[PDB]
Amino acid sequence: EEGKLVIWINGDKGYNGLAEVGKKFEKDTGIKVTVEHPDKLEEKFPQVAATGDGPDIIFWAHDRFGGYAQSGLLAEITPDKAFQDKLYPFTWDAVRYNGKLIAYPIAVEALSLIYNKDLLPNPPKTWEEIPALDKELKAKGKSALMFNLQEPYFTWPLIAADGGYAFKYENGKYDIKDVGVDNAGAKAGLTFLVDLIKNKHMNADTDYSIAEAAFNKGETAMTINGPWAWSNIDTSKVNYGVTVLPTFKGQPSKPFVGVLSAGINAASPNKELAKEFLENYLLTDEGLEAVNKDKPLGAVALKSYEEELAKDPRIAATMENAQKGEIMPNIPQMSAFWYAVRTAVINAASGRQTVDAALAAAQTNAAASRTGLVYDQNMMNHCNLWDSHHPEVPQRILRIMCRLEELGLAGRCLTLTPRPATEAELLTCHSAEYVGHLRATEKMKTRELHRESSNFDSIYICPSTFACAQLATGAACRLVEAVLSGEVLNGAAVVRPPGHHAEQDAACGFCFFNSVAVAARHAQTISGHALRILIVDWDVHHGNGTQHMFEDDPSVLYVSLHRYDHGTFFPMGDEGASSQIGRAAGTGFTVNVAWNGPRMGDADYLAAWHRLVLPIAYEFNPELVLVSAGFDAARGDPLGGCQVSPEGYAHLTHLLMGLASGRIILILEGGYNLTSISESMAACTRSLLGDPPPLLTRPPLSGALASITETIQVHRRYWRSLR
Ligand SMILES: OC[C@H]1O[C@H](O[C@H]2[C@H](O)[C@@H](O)[C@@H](O)O[C@@H]2CO)[C@H](O)[C@@H](O)[C@@H]1O
Ligand SMILES: CC(/C=C/C(=O)NO)=C\[C@@H](C)C(=O)c1ccc(N(C)C)cc1
Ligand SMILES: [K+]
Ligand SMILES: [K+]
Ligand SMILES: [Zn+2]
Repeated sequence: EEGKLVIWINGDKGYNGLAEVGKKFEKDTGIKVTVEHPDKLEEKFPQVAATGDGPDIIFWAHDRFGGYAQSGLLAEITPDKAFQDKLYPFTWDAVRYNGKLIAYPIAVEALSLIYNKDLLPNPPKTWEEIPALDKELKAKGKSALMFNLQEPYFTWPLIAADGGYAFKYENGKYDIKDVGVDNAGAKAGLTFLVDLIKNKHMNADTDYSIAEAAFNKGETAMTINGPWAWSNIDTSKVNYGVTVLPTFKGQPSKPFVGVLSAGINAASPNKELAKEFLENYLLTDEGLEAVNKDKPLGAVALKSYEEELAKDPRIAATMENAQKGEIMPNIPQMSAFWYAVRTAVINAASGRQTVDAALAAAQTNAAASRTGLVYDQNMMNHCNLWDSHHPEVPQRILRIMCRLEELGLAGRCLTLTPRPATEAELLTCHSAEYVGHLRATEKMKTRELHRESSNFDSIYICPSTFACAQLATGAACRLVEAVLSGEVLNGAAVVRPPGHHAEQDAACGFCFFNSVAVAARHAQTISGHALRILIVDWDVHHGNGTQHMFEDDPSVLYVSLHRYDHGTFFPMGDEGASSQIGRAAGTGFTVNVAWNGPRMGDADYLAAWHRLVLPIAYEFNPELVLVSAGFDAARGDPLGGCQVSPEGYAHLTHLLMGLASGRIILILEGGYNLTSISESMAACTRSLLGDPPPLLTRPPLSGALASITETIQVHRRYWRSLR
């Protein structure tokens, strides 16, 4: 930490060549330089940098660096004017933010039309030729064009062709409120891309690895990639040329030009050493050549070595595309921009969403991603007719919303309008028999309802009970549709009655329709395949209904922490035991952390999060996160006997946001202390809105730690993150 020097750089670059520079630096001064390449490190770095941890030196394109600087995660760079002249002036401007410098420039990288020179000696200079050109090749069992579709960076040069742009630039300023994502040029651009996939030319499944292996095996005429790719293309038995990007509507393609940059972490005590390595060991003709021999950097920022590299007709072709395109903005809103376009492209190019709809949703979130709120006051109609002392009261959801408005959190959200669940939605998790039974209760009276209520375990029914349960589930499904279509990033569904106890053909524990489960299955239908879903049930009671509903499903990872009391705590079974790991092909996808005894608190739940939940969750890698967010495990709750603070819930929430690219949906379950649940829900909503987690306090209970490790033992043979 003070005697070392660790550096991060993306896996597509030449990290091995950088290690060699770290070896010729370790030998010179004695300091060991370790270079690792984490996945999704542009997301990983701002996580650790905030909480003091992280690498000494960060490597990435300049577009992300302004976000890091706005959070004060980067150290200010102070090079003398002598070294300043050593690079091109336009590269320094890319890493200049709010006056200060915040990174060392390394190389300029722009996309190019790499193409096979054998199967296709003449590269089409227009995008419009490609479908016809694919016809002539698809007969010979060969494709025409394949490139990465899972990242918006690769399809952007086509979107920007006819007039699409991110944020408008005038003078020195970027107008956050001026976005050209849903304008004609951008729409015409993506429309043409989707049509390629519409007509069986390109496949939507195509990613970086698939597309590279296709071109390298000589079964794809053209591809789109950066200088870094060239190295792998050489070893390949493929003769390749690099030229200008094809035109769209007679317009030159405009790729988003990026600059490979190196920043110093603010928490690094090794700053001076950081300055020494980057300036006098990396940014030299010798150092830059070491990396470039591994993977081509492109057009480097260093004047001396650039003159040598500029003889390359490929680098010249890289400069041609870069000049026709535009240099990426460094403003801290780029992260929200790239996520919007990523969602829009994936959605539209699949068939789920349309060009008009997808771009319209992205247009609204280029500046910042929104958080959705969904709630209906009519859900208060469901009430107990013979017992006013029952804890599941209509005041539960009102007190929450009323508190969200007091703190002004509700206004900072994008309030979604709910709707009843369609018959199809409910039939995915509940039988038509049980649904009909429950709808029949609508026209019963208090006497008939009493006998009807005694048919189930811990249930009260009133004439409104069907409309409310139908609304709670339908509301959560609306939230699903919102997140999965780029309307929001994450959201909260303040609803009642609860649902995680509801079985397929039976009501139980104040539940009728399992809203979380229906939402899970619903999410998989609108995507059209078995989407990977994570369900975290941090309610103080075990969600027996949810577990049984996905007991054999390996596409839905269900995690639950709850009072067990040796099978005595409600719902009273052994179904919530730690040894219950699901069955069949879903074995290992049912995780039960079972508490023995009361007073489980913050330190207890945080222990489980770091030792079990997060490792398993990350290995599972969900594409959507649903939370049975009951707050009866909270402090001051009359039923749960636990002491989790609102500050604690905020941390648990904020920690789960690193999953599924931040796609989370908190759906309310239990919680019966009006002040405790409204406070906890507010603290959670704060975390969802990007607000920083508060400070905390109180060692882990021993019996809790016993409980935790007890269930990792049973799961250690099904999860490598537990080994
Ligand atoms: O796809 C969005 C992505 O675009 C850019 O990332 C590039 C990067 O610049 C290249 O060096 C290489 O790693 O390909 C990446 C895309 O796969 C932006 O730099 C990045 O912020 C953004 O997420
Ligand atoms: C069903 C349940 C938990 C539900 C939940 O929160 N699921 O998530 C708790 C039951 C066992 C309970 O303890 C109880 C206590 C008092 C009471 N009245 C004073 C009316 C009614 C019920
Ligand atoms: K639970
Ligand atoms: K499961
Ligand atoms: Zn509960």
